Amino acid sequence: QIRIGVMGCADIARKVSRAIHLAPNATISGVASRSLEKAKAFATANNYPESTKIHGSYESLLEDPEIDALYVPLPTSLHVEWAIKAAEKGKHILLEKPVAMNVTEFDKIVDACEANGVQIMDGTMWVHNPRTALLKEFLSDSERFGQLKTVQSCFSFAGDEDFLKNDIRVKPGLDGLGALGDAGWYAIRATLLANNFELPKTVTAFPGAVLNEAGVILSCGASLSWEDGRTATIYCSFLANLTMEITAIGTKGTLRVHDFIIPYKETEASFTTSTKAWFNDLVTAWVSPPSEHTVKTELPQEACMVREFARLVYWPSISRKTQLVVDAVKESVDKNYQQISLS
Amino acid sequence: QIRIGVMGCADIARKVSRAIHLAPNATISGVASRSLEKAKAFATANNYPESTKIHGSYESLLEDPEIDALYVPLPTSLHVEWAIKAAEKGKHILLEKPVAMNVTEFDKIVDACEANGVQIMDGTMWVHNPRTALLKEFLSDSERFGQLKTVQSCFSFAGDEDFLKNDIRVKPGLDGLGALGDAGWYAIRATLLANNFELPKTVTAFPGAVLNEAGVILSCGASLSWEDGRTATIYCSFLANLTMEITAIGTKGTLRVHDFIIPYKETEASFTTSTKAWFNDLVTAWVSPPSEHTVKTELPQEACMVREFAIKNNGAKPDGYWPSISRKTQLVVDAVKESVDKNYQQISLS
Repeated sequence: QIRIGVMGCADIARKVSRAIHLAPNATISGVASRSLEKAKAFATANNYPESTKIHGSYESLLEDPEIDALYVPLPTSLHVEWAIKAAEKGKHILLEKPVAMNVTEFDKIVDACEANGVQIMDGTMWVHNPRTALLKEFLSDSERFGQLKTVQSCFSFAGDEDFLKNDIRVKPGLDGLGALGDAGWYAIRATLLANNFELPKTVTAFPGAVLNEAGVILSCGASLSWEDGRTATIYCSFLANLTMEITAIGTKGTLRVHDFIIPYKETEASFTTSTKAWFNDLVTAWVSPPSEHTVKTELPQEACMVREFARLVYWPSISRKTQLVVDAVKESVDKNYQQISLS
Repeated sequence: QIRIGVMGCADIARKVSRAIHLAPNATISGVASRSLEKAKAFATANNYPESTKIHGSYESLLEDPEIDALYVPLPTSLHVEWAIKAAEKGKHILLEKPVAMNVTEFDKIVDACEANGVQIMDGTMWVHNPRTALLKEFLSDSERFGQLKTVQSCFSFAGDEDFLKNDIRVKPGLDGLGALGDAGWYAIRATLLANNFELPKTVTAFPGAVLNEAGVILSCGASLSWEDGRTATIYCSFLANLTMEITAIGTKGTLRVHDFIIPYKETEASFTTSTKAWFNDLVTAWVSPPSEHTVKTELPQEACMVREFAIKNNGAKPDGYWPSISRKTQLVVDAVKESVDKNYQQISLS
């Protein structure tokens, strides 16, 4: 129903087209590129239907009156410009993250979407997976889980040579936020979902960050304490083996997710669970060890995501919440690991 | 054959007592206490052998010529005084962690032990567990793991109101290091262990440390750096649901164990491994999810510990790895608090 236009021939557009496709309330209507030559080839391999119009410019697609909404798979650097130009043309945006090089730029995109009354949603997929429902709640049980104390979050894949050298996520002019923007983002996001999505008191980075010659981050972490007994940590890197964990330590429960970003199988999703856990009298063993739940996801998360993009006309809000923490962490790295209080 | 005495009828002494005679190269030969009545009750309660000489005093047990070594589950603060005296009476030492209120006091204890040739060791039993040999085995292979980067570790649990108010761990005297010495201790060991026993360059406690009204730590954390990529984190809390684990990750490997301090079952031990993991072309699934391993451990780790601790027959000197794997861990434990009460300074371990 909602005519979707893919602005940018990004490799990750191969997965989202599926989302769009599988979303019973959405269809892939338009798609552009710097050269319709590439858009034609992308549309071919990607099994794009025939009615799908092929454009050889971004301006073309933005002025395409038949565009109800857009998915923007462009490098972090083309958001502040192409996002404002998308809304001004009355088109709703599904913006890939990191949303922008800073909250300042994001707000400009938010306001612009507001002035034009359009719906904007970042590209963080996992928060739409069903598992994220029965767990966002698992942490809302003041008994089975209790009062949140701290929450850890990690993520780091292993950028081979070609990646560390050519991928756009190491280029200061393209996806200049590096590991932070591409990976830290997720950790930061979970660190918010565990806390009901409330900005933390302050934010402090750990020393020992790794930036390439151009100064792009390759690895770094940080603690974000709500100063009221709550703290947390994230961790991202382009130099370590694939790992995706969420550690949440509550007063009465403990939650753990070995995946969370892209599950093992798009069909099912699982997470840990533990409450009133203790040892027997002689501390010779655990009396009741943590259990692992599970939920069926008949529709992939990117699918469930796009099937939710239909917001006729929070999302732009929680995006700014993580984008913000994103900057705090980045500001801290260079502002001599200072604590970045968030108002 | 190795006669061991127990100074201080602490509750943790019950578990170690079972470890002592599951030996079979060690036995219970003696037990002491500030009170003979409390020691008389302890010996019989825990089914000690008639042969065990029940001691109604510390000094009395040390001056006992028929006691080869001692297990000292004494409060932290009593260590530097009573451990030393023990070394001075020719008594080897199995000292409970955290070994002391600081490394200076611990150096003395160690130099006292050297001076008498006896062996000293701490109560960190999880390293004697067979699994740990395979954990280090994995972290050692540079092909299925590679160079180390992170190995975060934490330990917490929910202490009842009775604990939070009367346990020796909340007091600033006996075990005055709080959750750091009781819990942070391990997490630090697990990191040092992952980092081939190499201390970090510097230490920087995290913000939001919760100290009581007496300045004793109830929960806290921090990060460590080596100026490579090797960065880790430890977390400890006396007021947060039970949770323990090690999460190490390298260029090619990832290690995971969620019961590294107290195995679910003493019978076996499991650890998960992941080598060069990735996604299918379209990233709709992992090409291969982590691997769960399981090791047989017919002999529980604490007993494996006492078994190793248990020179006097061949003329060998004391093993320096232990007092050294004890000074390193006890050297950093006092690096954290050194930052939690020093304006969050990046303690320079130089």
